[PDB]
Amino acid sequence: YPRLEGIIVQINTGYVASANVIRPVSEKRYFPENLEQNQSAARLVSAVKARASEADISSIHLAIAREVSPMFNVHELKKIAESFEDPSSIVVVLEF
Amino acid sequence: GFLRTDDLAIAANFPRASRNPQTYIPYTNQRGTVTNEFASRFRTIVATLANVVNERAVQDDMQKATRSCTKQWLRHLETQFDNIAVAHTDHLSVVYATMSNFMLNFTNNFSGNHATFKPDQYVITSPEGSYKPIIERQGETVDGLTIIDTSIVWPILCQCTYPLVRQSIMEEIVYPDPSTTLSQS
Amino acid sequence: FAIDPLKHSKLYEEYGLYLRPHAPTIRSIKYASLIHSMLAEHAARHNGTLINPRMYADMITLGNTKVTAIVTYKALTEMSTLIESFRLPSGLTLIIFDDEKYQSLIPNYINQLIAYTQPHIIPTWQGIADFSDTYLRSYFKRPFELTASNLAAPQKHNLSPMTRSIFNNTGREDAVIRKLYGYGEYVFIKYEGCLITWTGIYGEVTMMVNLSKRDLGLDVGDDYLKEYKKLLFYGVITDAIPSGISTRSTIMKISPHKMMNPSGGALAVLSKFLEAVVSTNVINATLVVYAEKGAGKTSFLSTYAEQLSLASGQVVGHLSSDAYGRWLAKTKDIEEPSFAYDYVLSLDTDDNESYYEQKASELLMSHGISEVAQYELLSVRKKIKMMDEMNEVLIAQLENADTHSERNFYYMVSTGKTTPRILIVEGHFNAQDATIARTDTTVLLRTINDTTQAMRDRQRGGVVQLFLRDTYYRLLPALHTTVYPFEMLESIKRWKWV
Amino acid sequence: NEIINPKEYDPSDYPLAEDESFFKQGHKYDYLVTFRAGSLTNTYEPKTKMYKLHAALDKLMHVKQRKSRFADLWRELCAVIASLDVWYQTTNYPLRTYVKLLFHKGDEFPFYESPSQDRIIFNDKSVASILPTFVYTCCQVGTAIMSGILTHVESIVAMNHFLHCAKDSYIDEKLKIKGIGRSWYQEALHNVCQATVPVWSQFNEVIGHRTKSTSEPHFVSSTFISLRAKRAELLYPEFNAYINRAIQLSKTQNDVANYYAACRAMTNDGTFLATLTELSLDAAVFPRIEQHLVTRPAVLMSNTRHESLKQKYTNGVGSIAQSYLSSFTDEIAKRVNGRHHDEAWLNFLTTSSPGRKLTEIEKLEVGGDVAAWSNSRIVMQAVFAREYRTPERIFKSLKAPIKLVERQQSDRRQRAISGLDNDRLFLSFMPYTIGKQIYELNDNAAQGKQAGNAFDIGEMLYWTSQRNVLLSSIDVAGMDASVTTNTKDIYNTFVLDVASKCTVPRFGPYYAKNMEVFEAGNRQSQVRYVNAAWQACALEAANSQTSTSYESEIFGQVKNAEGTYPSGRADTSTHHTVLLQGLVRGNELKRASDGKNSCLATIKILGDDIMEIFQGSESDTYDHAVSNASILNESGFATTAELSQNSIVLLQQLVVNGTFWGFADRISLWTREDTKDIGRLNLAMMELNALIDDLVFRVRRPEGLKMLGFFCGAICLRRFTLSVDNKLYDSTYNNLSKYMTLTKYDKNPDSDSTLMSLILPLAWLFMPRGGEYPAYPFERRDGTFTEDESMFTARGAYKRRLLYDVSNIGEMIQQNSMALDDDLLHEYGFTGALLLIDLNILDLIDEVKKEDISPVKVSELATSLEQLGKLGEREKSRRAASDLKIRGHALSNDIVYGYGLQEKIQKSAMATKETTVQSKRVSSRLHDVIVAKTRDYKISTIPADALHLHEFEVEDVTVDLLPHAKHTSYSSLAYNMSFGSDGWFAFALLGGLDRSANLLRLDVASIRGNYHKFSYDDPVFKQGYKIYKSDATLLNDFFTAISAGPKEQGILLRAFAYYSLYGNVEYHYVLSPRQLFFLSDNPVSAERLVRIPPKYYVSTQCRALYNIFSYLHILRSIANNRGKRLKMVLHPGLIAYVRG
RNA sequence: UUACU
Ligand SMILES: [C]O[C]1[C]([O])[C]([C]OP([O])(=O)[O-]P(=O)([O-])OP(=O)([O-])O[C][C]2O[C](N3[C]=[N+]([C])C4=C3N=C([N])[N]C4=O)[C]([O])[C]2[O])O[C]1N1[C]=NC2=C1N=[C]N=C2[N]
Ligand SMILES: O=c1ccn([C@@H]2O[C@H](COP(=O)(O)OP(=O)(O)OP(=O)(O)O)[C@@H](O)[C@H]2O)c(=O)[nH]1
Ligand SMILES: [Mg+2]
Ligand SMILES: [Mg+2]
Repeated sequence: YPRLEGIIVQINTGYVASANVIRPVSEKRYFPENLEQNQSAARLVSAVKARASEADISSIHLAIAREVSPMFNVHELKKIAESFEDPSSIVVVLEF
Repeated sequence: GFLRTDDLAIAANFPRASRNPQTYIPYTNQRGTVTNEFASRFRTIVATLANVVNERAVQDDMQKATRSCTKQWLRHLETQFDNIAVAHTDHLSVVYATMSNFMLNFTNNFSGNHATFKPDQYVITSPEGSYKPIIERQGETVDGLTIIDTSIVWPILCQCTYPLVRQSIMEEIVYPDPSTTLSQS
Repeated sequence: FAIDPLKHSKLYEEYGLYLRPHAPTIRSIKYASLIHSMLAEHAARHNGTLINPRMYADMITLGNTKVTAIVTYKALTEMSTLIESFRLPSGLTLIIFDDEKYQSLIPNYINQLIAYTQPHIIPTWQGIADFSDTYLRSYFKRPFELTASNLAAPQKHNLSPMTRSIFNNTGREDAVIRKLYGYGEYVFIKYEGCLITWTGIYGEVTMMVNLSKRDLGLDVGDDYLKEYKKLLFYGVITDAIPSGISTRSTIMKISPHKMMNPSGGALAVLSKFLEAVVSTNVINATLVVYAEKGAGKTSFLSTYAEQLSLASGQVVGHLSSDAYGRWLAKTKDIEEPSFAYDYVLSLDTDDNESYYEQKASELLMSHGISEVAQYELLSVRKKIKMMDEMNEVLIAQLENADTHSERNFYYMVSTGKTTPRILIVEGHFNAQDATIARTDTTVLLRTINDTTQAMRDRQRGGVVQLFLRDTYYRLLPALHTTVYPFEMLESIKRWKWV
Repeated sequence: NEIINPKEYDPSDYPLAEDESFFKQGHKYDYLVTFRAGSLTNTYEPKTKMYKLHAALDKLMHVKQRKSRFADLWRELCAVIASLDVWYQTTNYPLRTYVKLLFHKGDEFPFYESPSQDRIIFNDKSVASILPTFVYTCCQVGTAIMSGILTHVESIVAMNHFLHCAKDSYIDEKLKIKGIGRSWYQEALHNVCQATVPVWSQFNEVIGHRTKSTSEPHFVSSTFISLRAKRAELLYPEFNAYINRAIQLSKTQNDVANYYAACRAMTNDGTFLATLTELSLDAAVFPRIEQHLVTRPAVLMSNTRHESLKQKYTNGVGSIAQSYLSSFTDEIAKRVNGRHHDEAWLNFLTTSSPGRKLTEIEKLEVGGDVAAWSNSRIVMQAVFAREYRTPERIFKSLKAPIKLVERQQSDRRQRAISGLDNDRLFLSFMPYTIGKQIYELNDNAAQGKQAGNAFDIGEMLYWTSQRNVLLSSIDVAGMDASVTTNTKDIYNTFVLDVASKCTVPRFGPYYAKNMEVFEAGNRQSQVRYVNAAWQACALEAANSQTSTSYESEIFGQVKNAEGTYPSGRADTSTHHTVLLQGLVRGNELKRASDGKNSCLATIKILGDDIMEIFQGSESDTYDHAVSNASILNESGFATTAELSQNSIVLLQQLVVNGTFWGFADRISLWTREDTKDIGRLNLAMMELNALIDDLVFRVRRPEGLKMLGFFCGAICLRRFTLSVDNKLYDSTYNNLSKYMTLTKYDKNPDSDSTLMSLILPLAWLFMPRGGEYPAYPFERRDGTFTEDESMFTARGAYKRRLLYDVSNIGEMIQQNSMALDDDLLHEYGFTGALLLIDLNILDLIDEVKKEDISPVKVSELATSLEQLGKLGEREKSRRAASDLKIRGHALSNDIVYGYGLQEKIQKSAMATKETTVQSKRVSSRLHDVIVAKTRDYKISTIPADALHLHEFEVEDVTVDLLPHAKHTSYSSLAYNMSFGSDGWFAFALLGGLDRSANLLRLDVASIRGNYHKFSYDDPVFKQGYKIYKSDATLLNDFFTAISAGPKEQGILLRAFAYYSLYGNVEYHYVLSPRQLFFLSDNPVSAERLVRIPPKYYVSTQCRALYNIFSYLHILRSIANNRGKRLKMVLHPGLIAYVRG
């Protein structure tokens, strides 16, 4: 029964969400004060906002629980299609 | 991080798949310190990454302002990392310790070094048939389980509030009951 | 819990779940019901919705957010002296357990906490609510089955009246088992339906009816045609279709089961027709019932006309679902046909052949076939091309409004004054919706019948019946409300008549 | 003779069935047959169904015939016929003969309308029943005579065709002619054949002209033989003989454009086609099954009830569609994942409308104030705010029947659409949010109409300019009907298959839980983990009730036979976009799957309007063009049929040969039928100015259309009726009669208000705040006249310059004075109009409605609304709006968020009425405003204007003419842009359209509700720039007053930084992109045309301010532009004012 | 008396 990882993650997911350890808020501070609007950083603010994604409460609790879960199905990465063309593309390396 | 032995599971005689049950807690408990020794590791990474993006900007002769507004962003991740590492290394790390002692979390996951680790592949062999492996890439998704999203570290670093970053409101840190994750296990 | 079990104890008594007599969990179930008297008041104060449910849900569920200008944060301040009053080391927790009777009876102020809680969900097997889980097992009365093997003493199996209740599974009388076997002071759960485990062509099939073991016969190991009429009126075959029960199938075992509850999403769609039949405003309301060809509904909705007309005091009449096909074969040729209501009903069931069963019959020949076992030898895409060929004789009667078309027939039968006020048409295939006229109430009937088993049954079935069930299933998806034939018999009763 | 003495009633014209359940099916003459007024009468008694029939057919003849936009019916017909006197200077034009012969009875008009008793009441009972439509047809043809589309002798051929349609049924005959009478240009373009056209570039500037020979190919020449037989018999033979001359006589591509717009206005009168909707229920929203049935999916998963949960297609028409669409389910599940839906619920449950309900008995048990609020979507959610998390909320609204809203268009037949209540709106919302994110992914899921100007057509202008292309533009016919439930399922798989990979917790009254799921090819239930999106979508997909139920005054409650598409749900624009995108793109996967090429270029689908573009040989493209038809033919759709070489349509905008043809008749000036937001106000003139600007590039003579909009502005929109009270009626008369005449009205028993109406003099038709309409040349003192204001004149603070233009601006600079002539403004009456401006009647009527409603009852209701949503910290937006204002300066109301929670409630108090007790304290406050401002008046001049008083002096040396003007010299790049006209020369001299501006504006409105003209006012964008340019360090703070996300913040900032080249906040002007389609946005293009001697550059913004001076006076005075280059002189106070 | 993009 290779669906058994789906139970043991779900037990570990229900522990993290019951501990009240990370609560997502609706305020975004990806950039310091008045660099957002500053013309030279227009190439940089597009790379950060494309990668960063809204903080769904369901998957932050999943990523914590996957760390001590047993891995039965071999995990694989979301296909990140980036270029590493401009020097604003360090956002993907800081992501890693 | 460090490598904690599962002293609470073996004394409770839980099933483990190893000889020494050792899970890898991602970062140390850091009480009583002024400078956080997990946050200062990220200082030396950005200070290394500032010189990498410095060479790439000046080799390809871009603006003075585009190089400055890059490095002003690299130390805005410095400020936001200092504010939340007080809550990772005090309240996340005690959860990864107590999730490691659960009943069904029986395999080892990591052993310190990226250069040498592979998970111990047990199979169910048979003299009169094929062997069925335990860990096996078969693509059997559990509706989002095998695909791993690396864009999850941007909501963790920026747009989440923690029960210790908020200190200044009264919180009363939640210690959950043992009986729910015990009875499911 | 979502609904407290001391002020509202009879609902848990309906599930087989009796409240343990009056300690760290006996004290905690009184603590949780004290919150519901506080919570309910708060969502009076401002109708209905208690205000800031996030700081509410981070108090009951989590031992969290002690709070002390104000009137905004008044109900929070009154509550932080109430939950820090009783000393708990963690939260209280929720307990919806996944039941359309139980989920409908959750009050408004509990449901607003469900978004911000991560509640604990207890999965119902078929109903009963099945008794694990330190919540459900330390709060009240883990029960004891009392089948034909564990007889006959409470001292024998080491039971106690304060911990275990008893589930009658003897087949004996209820009153004697707590008379001579010593089960006095042992309270007994009450179930008023039953569950049947039939034999099948494919395997063990578990269906349930909401009749008690006395109300119908069939025990144990009687066939499927004995009291078939009561099973169709009240049964659900809880199995993925094809379930595969047949007229030669028998019973394996019988246990009393909870009376299942009808479908709040599918009660109200059928309740539109049971309002439009009543009001003198709506001229000629119409109920449209889709099913497969072998659902056995012409024997079913012939008596639902008999249950509605006796309750409404009106005259209803069902059009018997094939009355296009029987009628068009009779007068393909006739320039002015008689659209009268009395001519249609004195024509069908059964001796007049259907028009599509002429067309299907001719077609099966062309890809030459006459045996049902020969139809299994054919396979899917080679079959499906036959279904596509079968369609083009469908659309010739659906497209335009000619004088022999389907659109003209269901119009002039429905209008012309000889007809009854509220006819029930039944359709086989979906996208007959542009033809039946005119309604706001189309349901979808799923009976206790593996319909393709009934077409190898039919007993002058042949391939013509079985090709068209297969053709119509290709045209009938479940894009309407499934209606489950006991629920139409349930909704007549609920409705309040004059 | 069917008009001069019509027949009797003939009660077999509107028959019934054998019962009185519905009208006879397949009945013809479904609209209002011309039968001569007298004959309808009731005979028998107030019951017995047929009485309610003759009573409601009386509502068809007496009520549903008038729809006058501004004035009453007779004032509007006089507005053409007076303007048509003034322009052509005589009265020998033959439209007035149709005014005389169709109706004249020698004492009084044949019919008038009541307004107070709401019906058209007749004065001759022997006159035709259909005649109140023929006012509007004589209105529209005279609009077309004035526009220059039709000449006088052509309007004879027009009017005879309309009266020939009126012999038996004036609209039923028109709807059959509507298809034939405009399909004929593809023959005339074929016959013309070789025709010299402009071409366009990728980035829509004109780069070349080539002569490309239009001969449409061999397989559409076979469609000419079939169509010309239907042209011969379905048409009136003089209307037919006008067409057959336009095939034979036409010599250029410009020449077919002359006849086509002129033959189009012969088939339309702009009258919105209104009958009682029981007649059109059979025609409009009855579901048709065109030929094929659509088969079902293999259901893979089902929950405890046997219903569709996960499903996949098997070799059908849908399997072609999911070959394209199922690839997107892995990406959209991260965009439909990352919205938090409860937030997006309250922002989509804006636009206050109806719920179905009349609340009920519980309207008493919520309050008598919120009784009257109970129409809006945002209020009916607030009353039932407690029920939003219970799953029985949606179950109790399957019981509620869907009510048929009707709305009608210009040329389509009377159409119905379904007004869903808040819970049936809820189930359709998750399929709306899933199908929304395919728009950003795929270009070809395409254009929303935020451009208004050339960028809505800048796709179609390019591909027609190219070689070896055939263009097809497909309408399916009726696309509400056709969507049976089975065809609807192809969108349902795409909405399911996204929701499984996604992770949405709770969504609403759900939660991610542990369901019993049947897994097909398993025996036995195995419990998957489903999220709320999954559950919601499955329930909605399963449960779907489609019927619309209209309560009738004739019948009991007629209910549409379901199986249509109930087009109001939430996804009524995505369900027909995502579907047809899957079928046509999925075709070129299936054609590539079996060895055929694709040969299809970009395709633009706004559902239902399909428009694809092909390339190759004339044989290869046609092998693909059949299969795009044949798969839509086997999807159960009736594609009508359209294709051609060099012809393409989309969103009712024809593009051909690289030129833009207009469709002028669709903007009917004088029919509204809205019964919502009626103005007889300042706002009634804004409804003229917006529709006059719709027709500026659909006209062959925009100067004549300015003549028409003036007199209808003058004659019709002249009188504002106000109910004072008696004591104040005396002095309201005396004060306002000092300046402009006010009509007085005959006194009242026993209502205690006399009516009285003011007369709003002709200067108020030219004011900056009143009627913003462009003027004619006035007289100065000596008098050498002003410049004639053309159609490109911009509005707002520029019409205040026209006041200074009369005072001789050149003279003023001579004497060095900001002084003003009170003589010349009082003589025309400019002084009597700015008083009416300063009285400020409109917000005063809004102030008394704002005065009456208790804000305490609003606040308890609106605190309960923010309980459903965010949850917390919508408070931080109210805090950000208030922190910004007290520290700085006012950021106003509609824009910032939680005020625009409060403002969305407010509109039902705005709706639910003026009535009389509130109207008596209108007059008490206004009379206090009157006696203060009448006590003396002089023209109030502001320190904030120096800032006109600049005048251009013509010189003796010419401009260059921008080499794309040689390319658009021929042939007729728009209608008014014919060679040597005002709009062509403005496109030559002013020149160009940049891509750089209105891409960012096309990027701005993707935030904020795009589907139409979106003219530049945009109260986010102007208010944010006034903080950005002068002021911004605060600009962090009001972005969270928008609650603009980080992506949404990035859009606006790039538009602010580009809007810092041009222009000034300090000098306001407004034009619309509908007003100037191909003309440039930028005042940068006009600085090439005016030298400024550089001692005038005297402030930091002052280069960017002088451009607008050069920008407008070219567009204002374009009818007096020889092609000289003008030069700017300034008043030294204007030099002195900008220094600061 | 009145829908969504
Ligand atoms: C308070 O007050 C008010 C107002 O004012 C009104 C209005 O009136 P109007 O509309 O203005 O009228 P007009 O339109 O203007 O007129 P003309 O068009 O001009 O001419 C006339 C005519 O008309 C008539 N008349 C008719 N009718 C029917 C009527 C008349 N008059 C009167 N007065 N009345 C009537 O009915 C003739 O014949 C001629 O011809 O109104 C008012 N409103 C009203 N009502 C109401 C109101 N509001 C509110 N509510 C109410 N209920
Ligand atoms: O108010 C409106 C107007 C139009 N629509 C739009 O109408 C579309 C369905 O209407 P159709 O566009 O399919 O009508 P039809 O062309 O087949 O009718 P004919 O010209 O042949 O006479 C829908 O797909 C939708 O998007 C609305 O939803 N609402
Ligand atoms: Mg269409
Ligand atoms: Mg359309």
